[PDB]
Amino acid sequence: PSGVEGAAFQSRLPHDRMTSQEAACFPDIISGPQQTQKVFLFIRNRTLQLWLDNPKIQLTFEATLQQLEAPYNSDTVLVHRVHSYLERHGLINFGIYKRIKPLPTKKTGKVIIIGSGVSGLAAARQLQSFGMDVTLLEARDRVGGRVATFRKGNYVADLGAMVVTGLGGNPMAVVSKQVNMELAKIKQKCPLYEANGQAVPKEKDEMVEQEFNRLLEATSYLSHQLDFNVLNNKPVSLGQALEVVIQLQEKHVKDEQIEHWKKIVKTQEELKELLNKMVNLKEKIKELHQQYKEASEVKPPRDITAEFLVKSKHRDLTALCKEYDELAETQGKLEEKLQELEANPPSDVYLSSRDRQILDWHFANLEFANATPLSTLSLKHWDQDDDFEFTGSHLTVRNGYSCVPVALAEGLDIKLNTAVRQVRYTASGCEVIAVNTRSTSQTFIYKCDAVLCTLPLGVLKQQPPAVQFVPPLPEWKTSAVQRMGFGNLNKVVLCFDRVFWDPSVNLFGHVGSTTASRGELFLFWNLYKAPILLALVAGEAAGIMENISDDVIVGRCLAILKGIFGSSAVPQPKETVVSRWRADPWARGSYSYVAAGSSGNDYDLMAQPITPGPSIPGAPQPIPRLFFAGEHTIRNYPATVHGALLSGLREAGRIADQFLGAMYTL
Amino acid sequence: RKPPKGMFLSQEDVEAVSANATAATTVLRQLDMELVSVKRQIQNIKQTNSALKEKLDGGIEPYRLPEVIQKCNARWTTEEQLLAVQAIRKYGRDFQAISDVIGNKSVVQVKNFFVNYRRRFNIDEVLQEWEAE
Ligand SMILES: Cc1cc2c(cc1C)N([C@@](N)(CCc1ccccc1)c1ccccc1)[C@@H]1C(=O)NC(=O)N=C1N2C[C@H](O)[C@H](O)[C@H](O)COP(=O)(O)OP(=O)(O)OC[C@H]1O[C@@H](n2cnc3c(N)ncnc32)[C@H](O)[C@@H]1O
Repeated sequence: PSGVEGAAFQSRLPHDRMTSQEAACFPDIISGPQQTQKVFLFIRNRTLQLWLDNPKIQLTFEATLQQLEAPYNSDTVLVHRVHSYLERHGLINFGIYKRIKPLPTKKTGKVIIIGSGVSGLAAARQLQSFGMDVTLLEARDRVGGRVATFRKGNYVADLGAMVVTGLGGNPMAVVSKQVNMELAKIKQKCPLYEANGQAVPKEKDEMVEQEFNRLLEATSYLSHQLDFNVLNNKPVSLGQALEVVIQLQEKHVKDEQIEHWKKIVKTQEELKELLNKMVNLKEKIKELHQQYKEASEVKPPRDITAEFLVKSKHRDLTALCKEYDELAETQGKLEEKLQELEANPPSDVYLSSRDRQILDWHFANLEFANATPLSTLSLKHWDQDDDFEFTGSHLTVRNGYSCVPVALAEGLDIKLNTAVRQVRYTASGCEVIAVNTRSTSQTFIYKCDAVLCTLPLGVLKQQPPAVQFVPPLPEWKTSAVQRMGFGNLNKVVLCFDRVFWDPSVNLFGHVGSTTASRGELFLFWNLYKAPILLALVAGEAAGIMENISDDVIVGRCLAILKGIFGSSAVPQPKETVVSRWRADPWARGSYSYVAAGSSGNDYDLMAQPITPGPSIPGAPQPIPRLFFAGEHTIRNYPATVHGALLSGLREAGRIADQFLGAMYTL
Repeated sequence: RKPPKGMFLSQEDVEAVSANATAATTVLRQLDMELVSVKRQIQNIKQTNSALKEKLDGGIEPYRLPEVIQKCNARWTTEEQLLAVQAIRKYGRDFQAISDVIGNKSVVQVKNFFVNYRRRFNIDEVLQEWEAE
């Protein structure tokens, strides 16, 4: 899309309809007349367009009304209500822009932000943007969180996030304009290479893949159409479902064979009955001929009864010869009908061991995409966020994704090496107790009106907890923490002195020997100008490989590469790195996934803020004090940088509304 | 609406391969045996039919009687009449067989004969004795 409506799309908003959040902030307009609604919509879309067209400088209310036309620029309170709403909820003036009018002289309200991952940083920028007192508390010695970038010499490789998953309505599209970001496309062509180290014929490569996609669709049918979602009280996983489908496919192959040989026996046993009839005829035909022969020997002149005998037996014989000829006719038909069926059998097997191994690579790839064993993913919900996928090519940040959090971090109160240990929140405010990660006994206390928690799910998951909530988190929130899945997937960074691979190919796969080992070093990325190859450990393998030394891992890595490119084409890597996300204290995993028994709804539960009980009993209902942003809070973009980013923007908005009030609903 | 093509799943089948832990490999074994059970029995009857085919070796060529193309005639010779009466006693109403026996009488001439000499050759009695067999 393009024009005014393009901007709406680029902002993940229906161009021709008011959103639920708009209905909230403009209850008058939406309940109003269709004409009004359309005026509003244009204003919104237009303002968005403007910001988008040039997202490196702040867009003010004046600068906006400047560009509006009649009849639209008549009502300037509507234009104000709009430009404000949009600014509040980070749809415009978010990220790294140049401020026209420098910040408000004095700050209002104080907010402590836990963690300086993207969600953190994004939210911070916005809050400070709205003139609040903001300090972020980071346990790590760097920003980014799960946006880690390895840098040594000229080698640069992301151990964390590395792909921009399409610019089509991606908030990161905006960000990437604001920051010097070299974005390169990814050629999704991926050649496979079996355990032996040789390519998989374009023949099979496709026959397997297509079968894969089919199997998936099948699970989806199985789920929605057959309602196969609860088995033995436990929620059905994608794994179980995929197994059931495969078994049922193997069953069909046998059902086919059975009833085809069953076809043969019926014909073979028909042929039998006919031969039996034919033998018992050639039997009488033999004897009957003898009798006619004997009757012919009676030399004439013969009386009539003896003449009749000859004539009789003659008739009778040709009659029985008539039959046998016709039965020999039938024989020939049934005899070829048997070569018919033995010419084209149904398929021998559903999948060979060579097939089933390549299918496993596809399964591993899907396990890579969800950072989890397919046996954990919810059958019904695992893909619920499918529809919100961006349009366009997937891209790589060529100069390391870290450049983004770093760019966001500029001009923010960030306490690195500070591990939040306890969050206390009460009707009157919150105090946060953190320690110094280096000398752990050195204790910090932070007082604030509001705490925004961007703690990774895996962290909120820890038992015993790495962070205490005082008072405890309400059971509805803790259940949502238990229910939701938090997966794992690790990278091996291999830095060589020369490109020994196919430079025209971005990614190539390796096919493991087992189901059990399918994700072990199953995929390789060549992305950078530099001679760097990146190898992925996914699925069940990911968690296991963390208990294996780097050398052993880089070993298995060089092994596979030699096996594919030549035992002497593959040098020793000058530098190597191996991620261990599940091991990492400030992650306890990679990103979230919809576990079986969870839903998209849990993600909403994650975002819902916490309101403390009252201090003095019978005092008014307190304000909400504790707030949650982060990749695990955004139902529609889980497990992504933009998803985080957006959640941050979201919370900032909500907090600002909470503590700076609504100036824009009058 | 319907499962993908080259993909087979019915409600009934799903419940069958899930009923317990190994219902999967149970059902896939019953078919594995059931296939061999039939596959063996194919060869068994292939053996039977092979042997029966060798009995029928030589066809029926030592038993084939040459062609007797003789022109259908109008006249009823005393001889032909006698052949007829006897054929009736042996064939009853099969006018085709009776016609074949005499050799030069049309299937209808036979039926005519049946009515012509009906009383003179007591074809009544002659036919009811054929029925007595
Ligand atoms: C891990 C991992 C993740 C991502 C990728 C790879 C890996 C390895 N890849 C990919 N997965 C995408 C996978 C994929 C690609 C293509 C098709 C399908 C799927 C990837 C993997 C391999 C190859 C390429 C890409 C991506 C990518 O390419 N693109 C993307 O957009 N996101 C990708 N993701 C997910 C995103 O990276 C994540 O959603 C996003 O970065 C999360 O931002 P947060 O919500 O702000 O959480 P935080 O933890 O960053 O910050 C919280 C802070 O809190 C601190 N803190 C903690 N405790 C304490 C304490 N007590 N006291 C005080 N502080 C404490 C912590 O130390 C920390 O600083």
